[PDB]
Amino acid sequence: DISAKDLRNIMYDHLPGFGTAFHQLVQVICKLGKDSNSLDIIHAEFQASLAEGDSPQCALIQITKRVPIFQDAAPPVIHIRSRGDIPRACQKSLRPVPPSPKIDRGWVCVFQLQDGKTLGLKI
Ligand SMILES: O=C(O)c1cccc(N2C(=O)C(O)=C(C(=O)c3ccc(Cl)s3)[C@@H]2c2cc(Cl)c3c(c2)OCO3)c1
Repeated sequence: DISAKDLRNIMYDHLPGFGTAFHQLVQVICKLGKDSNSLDIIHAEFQASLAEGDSPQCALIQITKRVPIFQDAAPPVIHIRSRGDIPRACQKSLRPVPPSPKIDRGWVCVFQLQDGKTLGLKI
């Protein structure tokens, strides 16, 4: 069966740039997908969206809206040392964390920094 790493690579193969907010959204989709044994339906939705003519970016957002593990779900917390550990291409997408961030509203993840700071990654 397809693994989280396989699916990450497949999705990466469709994205422009490196270390962008969409690359992180791929990471989150694969990790949450792995943890809920849903990598197959996620891959199926991804390919179906591309097949309909959607951009790969739109296909990733549609996964957050169509695959039920993401619906009304909070973004995962990812512990990191400092803001510098986040890829350069994501930096301008980092925001203060709103009261009830939701993945299907574009809040990809929340970075929990060592010194207590928290930053949400927004699309
Ligand atoms: O361990 C796994 O099975 C697995 C599956 C998919 C993705 C990942 N993740 C990584 O290996 C990894 O480095 C991940 C990552 O996105 C980042 C780490 C540091 C910065 Cl900055 S971003 C990623 C991962 C994604 C999510 Cl949603 C996580 C996570 C790691 O830990 C808790 O929530 C792990």
